[PDB]
Amino acid sequence: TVGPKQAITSEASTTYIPSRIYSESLLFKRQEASLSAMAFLFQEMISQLHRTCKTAGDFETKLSDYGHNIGIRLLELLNFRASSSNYITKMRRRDLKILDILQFIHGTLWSYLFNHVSDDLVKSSERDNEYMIVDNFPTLTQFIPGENVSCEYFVCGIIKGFLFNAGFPCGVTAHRMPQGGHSQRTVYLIQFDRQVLDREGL
Amino acid sequence: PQYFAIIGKKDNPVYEIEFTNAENPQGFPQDLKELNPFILHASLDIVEDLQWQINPTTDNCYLGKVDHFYGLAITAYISYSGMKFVMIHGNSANSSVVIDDNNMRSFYQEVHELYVKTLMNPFYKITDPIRSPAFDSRVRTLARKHL
Amino acid sequence: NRSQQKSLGRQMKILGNFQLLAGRYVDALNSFVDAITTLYKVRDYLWLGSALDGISICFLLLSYNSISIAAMQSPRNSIMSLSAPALNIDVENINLPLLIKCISDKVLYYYDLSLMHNSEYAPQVVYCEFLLKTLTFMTSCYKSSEFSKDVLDNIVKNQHRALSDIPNSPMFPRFEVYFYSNKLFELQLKEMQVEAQIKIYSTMAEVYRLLGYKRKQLFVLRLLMVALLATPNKIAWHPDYRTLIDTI
Repeated sequence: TVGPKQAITSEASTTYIPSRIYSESLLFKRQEASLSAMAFLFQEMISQLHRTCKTAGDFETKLSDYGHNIGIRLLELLNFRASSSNYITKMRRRDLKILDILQFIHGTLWSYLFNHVSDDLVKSSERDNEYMIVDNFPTLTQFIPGENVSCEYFVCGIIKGFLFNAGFPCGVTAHRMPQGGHSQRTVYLIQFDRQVLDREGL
Repeated sequence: PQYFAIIGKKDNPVYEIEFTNAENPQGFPQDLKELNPFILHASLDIVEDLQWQINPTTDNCYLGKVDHFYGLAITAYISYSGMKFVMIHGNSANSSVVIDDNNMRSFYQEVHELYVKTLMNPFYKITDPIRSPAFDSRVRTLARKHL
Repeated sequence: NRSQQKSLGRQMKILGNFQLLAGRYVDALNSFVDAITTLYKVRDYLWLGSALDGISICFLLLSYNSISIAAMQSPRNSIMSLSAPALNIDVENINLPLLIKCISDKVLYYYDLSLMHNSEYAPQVVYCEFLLKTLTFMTSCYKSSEFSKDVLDNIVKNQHRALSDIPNSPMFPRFEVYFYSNKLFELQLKEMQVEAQIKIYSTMAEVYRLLGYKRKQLFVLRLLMVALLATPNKIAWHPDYRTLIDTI
């Protein structure tokens, strides 16, 4: 009963100091876990989404929604704790060019979820509006056997909801290019839409 | 009087407040009913126009007095997801946000910390208002102590 | 006095040039009258009107507020209308600011950026003329204010100003500057005749639409709605209101 959408509550300033009900904290406090306890919950994502899905494509694009609802949380956290609350800072750049947020995702999102920075970030040289991001080892899909890459898409929805809430409407698609002795190399191609494309030209 | 609002992605509001001095207790006399949301929704657009400008009309988070209309200035803050913290200031004479410009930058950062703290609840979707009794005390103690 | 004869010439000159400025119609094509203040020139009605307005504005700037600002606006309108005809009045029209740059300050030679500077100085001269009695004529001696006739100058200033912004990637005038230079009139707007107040909000909606500001449009149509509701007289149905309610 604070913001109803029926009205704007009109309340006078400089009232009393009220009681304190719930107080949280926001710094990182780098607390670890075991990769088995992650991979068990990832296979319990997939062991229900195999059950309540009829074809492949809607399984793809509702495994992606779980990653969407981690990406739109994580975008507001990572810049805000990288620019550093009551230890008052000077805030971050709020990046607004497509190869200034790709450097941020490439060097900080993958260094946040995973221990290492992702290795390469490859422009599609022979055309425009495709932007590859690769690694050498997807450490969440690494217990899936076979070759079909539907089980990839929980990480790629983390990418897509990172950009869709950043003002950059895109669409990701993952593929597998087994280059060299890295048999699981697993490119994602970020593929921005047409209606964004004029705006960074002007 | 002061009007403060958090405007969402589709321009749908998620927090909506006014707070004002006790000299004029019924604040914003015949503007709060009929101009005060219109000037907010009308002057979202220059804040939206300023989100893709590198230099204004090397921080790009705080924005100054972006509009001045009948002697009411508004101030803005474009967060990382794009929720914009626009706030209308009203007075008797020509109000100055320049006396609080060093101050209330740490009012926008200290409400953006509260928005990040209420984003992390996984039950909280986007495009629904903040029905939080904790949020009101957490914003009005900040409004009382730091104006 | 010398100021009395200068006031007589200041009353004479601008009106003596204004009807010859108003003696142009479809660039004066085959209208040979009795040749008493109707020359019917081929392509020099703008040139003769510009020479008349140049002499009149020179005499009024030598007699230097309200009629001075109207004289400077008349010289600006004569230069703009002479440039609007594709003619040879370019160097003569640019050098025709001999008293306009003495009382005003044009100091340019571009496509109406000189007229932008002259229009800003004309609004500054009308703002200096606001520091006077509210109405200086005979029938305008107990009128509203100078606030009902400054507004007709700056709304046609905006109407002439925003057309320089054609949408493309060259912008002749940055997009924010006429958005700034239309918000200067927060005059009270409380009382005047209503059919000025429909027209100012309608063209302020149209300048916001051509700039591409799709919520300031909703603001000025809401002001149009509030001004239409509270009028004390009675109005009738017209199909303009149909499409007005449809676009809002």
